[PDB]
Amino acid sequence: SMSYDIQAWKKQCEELLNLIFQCEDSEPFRQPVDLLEYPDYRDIIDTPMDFATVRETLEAGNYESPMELCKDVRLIFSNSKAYTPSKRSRIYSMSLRLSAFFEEHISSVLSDYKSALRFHKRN
Ligand SMILES: CC(C)Cc1nc(C#N)c(N)o1
Repeated sequence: SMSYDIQAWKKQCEELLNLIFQCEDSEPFRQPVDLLEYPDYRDIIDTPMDFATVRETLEAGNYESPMELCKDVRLIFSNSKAYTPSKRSRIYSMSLRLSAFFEEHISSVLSDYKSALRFHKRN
């Protein structure tokens, strides 16, 4: 049961998203971009993504693994680099800080999940 629990990642990701929502650096990324108030957003960005959407996808049970959740979170940050590419921008700096924060904390979630998969496959 608890060692190598292949479902433990879900609550760990719920907790990491709570930390992200607390971060002042997440303010621009908490909700979808208003496509009326930024009419050129979709001219640039193919697939919008934001932390409320990630949080709801997880709650609905629509991620099969923490790697699928990580892919959507990384899309938030690649979308930000595409839409706000200037390294002079304070929004660029916020995006980089929050991405480093997410990458640090998701690392062990992924590592542990993959170790658990390997153990159950072996046995
Ligand atoms: C976060 C975007 C949806 C909109 C947006 N406002 C700014 C500013 N200021 C920027 N770099 O990008």
